[PDB]
Amino acid sequence: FTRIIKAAGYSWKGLRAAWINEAAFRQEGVAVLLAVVIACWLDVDACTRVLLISSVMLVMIVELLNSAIEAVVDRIGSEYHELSGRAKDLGSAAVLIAIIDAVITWCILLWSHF
Amino acid sequence: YSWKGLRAAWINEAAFRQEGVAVLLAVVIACWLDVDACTRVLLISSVMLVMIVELLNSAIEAVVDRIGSEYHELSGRAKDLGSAAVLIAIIDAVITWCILLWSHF
Amino acid sequence: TGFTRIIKAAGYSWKGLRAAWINEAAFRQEGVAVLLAVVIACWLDVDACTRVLLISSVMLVMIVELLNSAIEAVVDRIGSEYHELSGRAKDLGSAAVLIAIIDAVITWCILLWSHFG
Ligand SMILES: CCCCCCCC/C=C\CCCCCCCC(=O)OC[C@H](O)CO
Ligand SMILES: CCCCCCCC/C=C\CCCCCCCC(=O)OC[C@H](O)CO
Ligand SMILES: CCCCCCCC/C=C\CCCCCCCC(=O)OC[C@H](O)CO
Ligand SMILES: CCCCCCCC/C=C\CCCCCCCC(=O)OC[C@H](O)CO
Ligand SMILES: CCCCCCCC/C=C\CCCCCCCC(=O)OC[C@H](O)CO
Ligand SMILES: CCCCCCCC/C=C\CCCCCCCC(=O)OC[C@H](O)CO
Ligand code: NA
Repeated sequence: FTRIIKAAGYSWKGLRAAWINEAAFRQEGVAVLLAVVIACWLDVDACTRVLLISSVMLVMIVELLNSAIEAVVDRIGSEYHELSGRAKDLGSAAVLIAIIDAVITWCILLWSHF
Repeated sequence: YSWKGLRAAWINEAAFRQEGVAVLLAVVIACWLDVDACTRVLLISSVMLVMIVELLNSAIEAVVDRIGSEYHELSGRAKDLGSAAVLIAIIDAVITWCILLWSHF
Repeated sequence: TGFTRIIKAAGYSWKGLRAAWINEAAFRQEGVAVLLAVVIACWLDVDACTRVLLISSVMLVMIVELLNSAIEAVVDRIGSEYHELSGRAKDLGSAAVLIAIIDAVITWCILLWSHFG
């Protein structure tokens, strides 16, 4: 059980860090709470309820990997002094597809539901 | 940041072009089928996930490259692991389509 | 396009999985929890929309942990060149893996508790 607390600390440290620093993460964190509430207050099925919640949760997972990747690029920024931003672009592409995915999910599921 | 990356993947990555095609295909096929929403959503978003992961694998490979590639076993490990992540995504999407359709028939 | 290449990429990927399993212990443990979970998903009498969600939620945990593992491998590569690491990137990666797990836990709960009365 010793490693699990070390890891969860890391995870929490990572999360607390994203929240202070990334404005978009604060927005997505907000989106998860609503997604939860809206999904729970609406009379829908579980398969719908999971997907309304899970699609949005995926946005967060991806903004979190993107933020990790951006953090690496920046460590190199300080030493190389090279501007190539190819990685940060690709990470942002990933986050966009994640968001689109959630939008589609929500449209399709709510459009069915209503 | 966002749009610049996708045009980059399409021009440079063949697999991304292949998955990007699969994404609209999946969408068309998903809408063409008479299924419920949970079904339709899962058909699309599974293929979409493959694309999302492929993009992250692509970012990572790009960072590996920005550092001089030289020779190192932590560079290759990264590209390989990232390469594996895309595979589980593809495997996942493949299973998904099976389960939904074997059922559908 | 060049389709001969698909086996080459598939090599790399397999190399990557073997890599994760040998080196990352957390990959082994979650993989155990995940493989167990997947198997249970196949034996449960649920609908297809339910079954897919049970499997894929858990599979994402694997997919996310694998990207974290790629990420950390890059941090380790920088570690050789530079001296001080913030740990900030590796932390975010650990966060991503957690949110993945929580999602799978939430999925499974919501789907089982709902579906089972
Ligand atoms: C129906 C059942 C619903 C179950 C519930 C679903 C929960 C969603 C999962 C994760 C949320 C992650 C939130 C991330 C918060 C990061 C920490 C943070 O913001 O810290 C504040 C900071 O310390 C100020 O100084
Ligand atoms: C009354 C009609 C029925 C209710 C209809 C919805 C009403 C509230 C809208 C959205 C909730 C949040 C989920 C929206 C899905 C996409 C979320 C997303 O991807 O967010 C990206 C992120 O916030 C970028 O910073
Ligand atoms: C119940 C039903 C069970 C169904 C079981 C299905 C098993 C076979 C699955 C997929 C085929 C193999 C696809 C191999 C693709 C490898 C290419 C790859 O991973 O490319 C990533 C690359 O690194 C670029 O970023
Ligand atoms: C349409 C419904 C499909 C549902 C089932 C599939 C779901 C995954 C989606 C696309 C796989 C795309 C595969 C592209 C080729 C393998 C991946 C790759 O990276 O290949 C590199 C190679 O060099 C390239 O030729
Ligand atoms: C009605 C109540 C139902 C309750 C249902 C609860 C269980 C949910 C199942 C799987 C989630 C986790 C699957 C993905 C793997 C996570 C990895 C993990 O948990 O690792 C622990 C670690 O290995 C320890 O040493
Ligand atoms: C029916 C399914 C069969 C299998 C049953 C398995 C049950 C596991 C459930 C919950 C564990 C949740 C534990 C979450 C611990 C924190 C994870 C974390 O922080 O992971 C980050 C780390 O860096 C990663 O490498
Ligand atoms: Na690649």
